[PDB]
Amino acid sequence: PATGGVKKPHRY
Amino acid sequence: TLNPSARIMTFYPTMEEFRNFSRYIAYIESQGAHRAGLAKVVPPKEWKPRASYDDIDDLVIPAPIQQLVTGQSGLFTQYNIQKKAMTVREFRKIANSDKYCTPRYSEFEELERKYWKNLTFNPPIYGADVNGTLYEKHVDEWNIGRLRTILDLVEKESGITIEGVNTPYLYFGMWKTSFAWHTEDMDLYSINYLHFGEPKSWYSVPPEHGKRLERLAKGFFPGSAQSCEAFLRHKMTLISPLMLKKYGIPFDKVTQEAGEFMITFPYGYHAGFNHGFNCAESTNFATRRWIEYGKQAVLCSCRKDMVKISMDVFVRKFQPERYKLWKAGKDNTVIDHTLPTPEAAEFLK
Ligand SMILES: O=C(O)CC[C@@H](O)C(=O)O
Ligand code: NI
Ligand SMILES: [Zn+2]
Repeated sequence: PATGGVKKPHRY
Repeated sequence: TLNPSARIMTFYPTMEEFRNFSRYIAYIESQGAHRAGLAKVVPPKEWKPRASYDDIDDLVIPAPIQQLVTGQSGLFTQYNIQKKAMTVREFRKIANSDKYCTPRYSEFEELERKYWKNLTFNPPIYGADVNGTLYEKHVDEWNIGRLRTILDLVEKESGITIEGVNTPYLYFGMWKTSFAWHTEDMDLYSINYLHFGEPKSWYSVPPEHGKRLERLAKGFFPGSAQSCEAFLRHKMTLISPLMLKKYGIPFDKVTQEAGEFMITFPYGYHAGFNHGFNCAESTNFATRRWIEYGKQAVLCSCRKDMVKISMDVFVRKFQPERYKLWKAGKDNTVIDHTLPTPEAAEFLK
């Protein structure tokens, strides 16, 4: 989709 | 002429000026605050977002991260390892424990020296990016959960929620926990309030010199740049001020104390570290000036879940005369980082 996601960065 | 030194400015609004958020942001920009890419705002002494922070020990930190850092000569890469969930009281016990507590020091410069000297040792735990707010629902001024800026158009028109961006995030830090160099997602503004605890120090590069930092970073991490042009958005890159100075990258530093707000501006690069146990609340926001930045933001597409915001709704509504050209991919506007946002015209006459 055009707008979405999350601020939190991918963790390990 | 408005802060040609591009240094970080601090503002002290009266309760009357403090009431209208977007209006005050427009004001500080009319004073040249955006040039440094970072500005501090001390709220009027009467204002308080919450009566007491003694009732949150049972608050859970779902995904604490241990910050492993590898590097040398002022250049580092940070690997955030997810650890088991824990409550604030548990985090506090570890934060204040003899193993992770703030080392003794005299002046800030000394603590800063200790940070850059020991950042790769004894990896700390950061209770970062936690969904939630500590504001009391009746606080209408500078309420991070409801700032009322045009960024609200995203949720209002597409009903899309981007956690941390159009919703608040809490950050429980301890000594030596860090945030890598980056600009906000979609190069938006950000608001950061330190609820309580020890200080949080910041480094900032003027937006008008942002490219120089990207250029420098690309040179230091060629492989990372090869895999992704916007690799800095991965938030894993740490660069010491000594390296910035050595390569001629302009920057400034400031320490945020409990009860103070920090505002980051579009395309303003920043990084920092926490002095000890503390808690901060943050989220993103926008103004009319941001629109052009959003349209030109360099994005990361080498990863899933990265924040992406369609600029169509903003161009259509605020730049209807440029909309057709933009959709055709012919909008060639050039951003002038020194110019204040339109809403500031009011304070410039
Ligand atoms: O507290 C932090 O981890 C950094 C927050 C800072 O990047 C912001 O823009 O709010
Ligand atoms: Ni930030
Ligand atoms: Zn990427």
